[PDB]
Amino acid sequence: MYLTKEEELILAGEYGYALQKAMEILVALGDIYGADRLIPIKSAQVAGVSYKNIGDAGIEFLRDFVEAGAKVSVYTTLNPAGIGDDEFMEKQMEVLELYRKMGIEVTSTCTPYYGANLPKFGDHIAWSESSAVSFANSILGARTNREGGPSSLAAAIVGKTPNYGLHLDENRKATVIVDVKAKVKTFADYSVLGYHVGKTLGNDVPYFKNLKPEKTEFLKELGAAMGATGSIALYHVEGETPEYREAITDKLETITVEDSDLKAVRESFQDDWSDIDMILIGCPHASLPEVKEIAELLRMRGKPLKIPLFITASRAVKALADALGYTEIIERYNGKIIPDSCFVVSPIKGWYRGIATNSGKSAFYFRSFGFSVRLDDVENLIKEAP
Amino acid sequence: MYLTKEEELILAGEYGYALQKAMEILVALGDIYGADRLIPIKSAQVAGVSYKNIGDAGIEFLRDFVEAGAKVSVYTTLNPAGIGDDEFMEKQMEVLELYRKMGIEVTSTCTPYYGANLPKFGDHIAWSESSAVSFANSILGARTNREGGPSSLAAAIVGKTPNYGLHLDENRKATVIVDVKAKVKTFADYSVLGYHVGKTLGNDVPYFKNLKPEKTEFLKELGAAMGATGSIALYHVEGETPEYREAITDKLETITVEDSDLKAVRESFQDDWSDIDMILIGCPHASLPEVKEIAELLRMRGKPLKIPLFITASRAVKALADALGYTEIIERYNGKIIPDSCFVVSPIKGWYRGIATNSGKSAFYFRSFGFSVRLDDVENLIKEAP
Amino acid sequence: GPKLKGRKIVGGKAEGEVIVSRKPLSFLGGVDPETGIVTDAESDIRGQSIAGKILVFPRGKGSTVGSYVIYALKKNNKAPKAIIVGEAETIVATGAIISDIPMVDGVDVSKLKTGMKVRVDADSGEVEILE
Amino acid sequence: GPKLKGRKIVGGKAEGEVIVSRKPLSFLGGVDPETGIVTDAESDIRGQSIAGKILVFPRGKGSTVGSYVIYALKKNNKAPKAIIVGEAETIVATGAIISDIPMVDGVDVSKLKTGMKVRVDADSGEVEILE
Ligand SMILES: C[C@@](O)(CCOP(=O)(O)O)CC(=O)O
Ligand SMILES: C[C@@](O)(CCOP(=O)(O)O)CC(=O)O
Ligand code: F3S
Ligand code: F3S
Repeated sequence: MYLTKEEELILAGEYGYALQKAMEILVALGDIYGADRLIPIKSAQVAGVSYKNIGDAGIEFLRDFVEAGAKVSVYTTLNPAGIGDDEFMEKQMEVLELYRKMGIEVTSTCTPYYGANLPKFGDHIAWSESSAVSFANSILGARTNREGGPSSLAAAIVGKTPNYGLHLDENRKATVIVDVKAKVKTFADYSVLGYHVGKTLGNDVPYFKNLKPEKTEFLKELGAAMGATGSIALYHVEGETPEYREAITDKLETITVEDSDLKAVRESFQDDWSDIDMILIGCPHASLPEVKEIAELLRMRGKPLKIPLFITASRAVKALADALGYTEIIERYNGKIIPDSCFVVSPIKGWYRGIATNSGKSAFYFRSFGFSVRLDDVENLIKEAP
Repeated sequence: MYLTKEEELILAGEYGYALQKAMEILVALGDIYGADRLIPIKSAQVAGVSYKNIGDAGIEFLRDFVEAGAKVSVYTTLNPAGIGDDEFMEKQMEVLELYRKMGIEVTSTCTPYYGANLPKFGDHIAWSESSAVSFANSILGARTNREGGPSSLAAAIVGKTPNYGLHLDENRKATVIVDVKAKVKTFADYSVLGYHVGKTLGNDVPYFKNLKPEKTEFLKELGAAMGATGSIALYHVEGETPEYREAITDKLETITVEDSDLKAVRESFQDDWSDIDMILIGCPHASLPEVKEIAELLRMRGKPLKIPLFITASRAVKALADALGYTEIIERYNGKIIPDSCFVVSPIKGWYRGIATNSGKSAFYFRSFGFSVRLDDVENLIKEAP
Repeated sequence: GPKLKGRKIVGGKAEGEVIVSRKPLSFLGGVDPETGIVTDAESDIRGQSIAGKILVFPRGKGSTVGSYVIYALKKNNKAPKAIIVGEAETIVATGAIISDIPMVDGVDVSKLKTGMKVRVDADSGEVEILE
Repeated sequence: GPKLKGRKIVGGKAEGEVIVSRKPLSFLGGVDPETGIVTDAESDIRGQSIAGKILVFPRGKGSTVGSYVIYALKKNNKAPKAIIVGEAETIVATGAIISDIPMVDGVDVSKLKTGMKVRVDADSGEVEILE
């Protein structure tokens, strides 16, 4: 990878240890993957925030930067924190303060594009959080690799990322066609479609046919699920995503998704209500329409839930929910909007044994952690819950 | 225009006066413009909110709907309110309550796409507010006509809009090429570029060449200015907007914008500081990066302004500014973030004589209202102000 | 006299004196709804009243709230008797529709000049100059 | 023995016993950073330790925070001596880089089986099976 004279000086340490540590990560990556140069990025999104995920070793890694006075040189937003007991939260506050000290916007949400950091079509950025990578590449047509937490941080500090991978036109072409014969209409339908496709494909850029989502949040969930059971960073949907019309430049194979594929996932996430002690909506963090939907479903139920419902969402969405009166409605029925946080990355083993959700990403992770899981559309969960 | 049996019954009054009144507006429009049918819309954005703009006649028009129990049948957001004395605000609250009663999200912002209502590429919607029309068509590649306030409301109630105009592939093609030879780099550069182009073109879909904006907010302002001095609802920018690669399907003329064109606009908005008694940023409503920029400029100035600075912004952005600490910083230096409101649509004649701003849309309207106007980038305004 | 054939926007029939502008017009900012007086500081007919006249202009510009200004003009009985434009966009059409102001577009407005007497057959989109 | 030639991800040299999985792996969720024991309930090597071994798997999946799990494994001295993958994406590469764990990709991993002794010449991207 070519470096400018200024970048060579940064690598050499002429501008201090913090920039040099970040540059060393970016140079290693660009050299591995054959990047011609570093390109500037318009923003970063940094994952690796919950103390459960990064531990004391993660705190040490960040303190190494912070003690050298590290500061991000581009606009940078931040993924959500975990929730836990007093000892956990003390550690969790330590992490957030380390990120704050580097000049990052402590937004604590996996949906920064809801008011904090919205990439434009064609923008080169360096984002981790796999569902936000998928959203930015696929739904908005921005350009980012599936960054590791630390490589997004390194890019934020240098203000540049290596020019390889999804930054290049040729790596944004479809590699396979997915013909969705299955009936896919609801949020939870898209959850299990993404669950299936992520683990069926490899490192692919799928082109979806016969898929007409009513709501953007359906594609948000599709990308989130495929980035959990698989490694999908970019996909195309015919008529629905901005890069679809030049996505196919080769003769490609077609896989088809049938009802039987989706039934299999649904039937494996159907633990009994007697094993569920919370409902979780908002993985990735809920949009304001998602919050509105739940307020309406709770008022139609007309009696409070006897297990708690939690809606994880961005600060922006939480504030809109407060201002428009949805928060008060939802709390009337034993629901709560939890800003800034994520339950999947929280050590809640001893607090909850079973989670009902409409999110395929949450269902996948909670199952792999040993929880009971019921996956269903939120209207069914709210109607049937105790 | 073809109507389904259900739509014919609505037109006939079978489902009540509110739906029939809305349908009559949509049928008249579709018949004028040769629409084949009504198509469903995924959302609406409704302008005509400030009491200064709509008056008692506007209140009567809305009450006609509300007294018949009108309710929007799709997700609908709302443009900003005005600010004024006690009598004005009583009337202003009346308007907002009328919209609230129709089930509209009273978001009171011209930038609903910052967390409240983000259209997806290809989505058919019915939006008024000319800068948001421009944003949704041009930057996101959604599809909406330049709706009048009342036609967006009618569409929100029926949940459909007539299929003509910018909903059709053929009307999204470029009609003219704009070669920007002028140096255009800053926010205020884009303000005057849009001011010039809007009044130079007619009903056009311009394709911009040699224009590489560093920030999305630069294009937000470009579309806002062209929708003020002109009628531009959709434009393309080579490499930067999602529909650019198939925008040119004919041989088109090219106009060029030179430095002399932009100097002329700049030089006409340079009233003396002694005539200015407020600074206004956030037309259209400020993004969180815009708020961050101002906090940084005020801390570098290091002393308070002696005239007030106002930042109009969405509730979402205001809440992020509160949560991230920018509101406190800005208030230290005689700045304020004003949510839910717009100064251009406020009766502030007797409160302020002159407005300094970086917005070409604000500069145009305040000039036409008789105010003194200084147009400049916000870094220069903050450095030079008393 | 000579007939100019265009497109019906809002039906009705009217006859009166023409007032012509050659610049695009935004009713929000360009016309005072209380008086019917043009208030655009750069209009070629600034200061003149449109109330009760036949208003000619090439096309709209500016605010999507222009439809509400047209409606307020009509409710204050200060609106033109009819409107003739070169091209009528959704905002202007919507104002005429909710205000029941006869309106046509697609007319070669360069052939109309201030002070002419005209019949507008808005139902058929036709303008007739009266000699 | 036979040599498999691939691509350097992180340099270094190592020799040890191979533990092979044929399923994509997410370190966040798939490996306990405290122990080095695979915790994926659907891994074909669930319950086995990767610490001090030569880990073979086809490609990563899942969390972008996997890089931090790899780093925590290394700091707990429970990380493999080296890692061989079919294709190494940014997340996995980044974990190896900050952890200084020798790593290669582009290897035909179907030719590796559990219990083999191997030399990994990560500087040159080469894996040698020891007979
Ligand atoms: C699994 C994942 O959602 C974990 C996020 O953890 P954190 O909030 O960034 O600490 C990250 C991803 O999917 O890339
Ligand atoms: C001029 C304009 O910004 C006025 C908006 O007024 P209101 O807040 O929707 O009442 C509307 C537009 O530009 O379309
Ligand atoms: S970070 Fe967000 S995408 Fe899901 S696993 Fe947590 S709510
Ligand atoms: S509505 Fe918004 S676009 Fe400007 S004129 Fe008012 S701040």
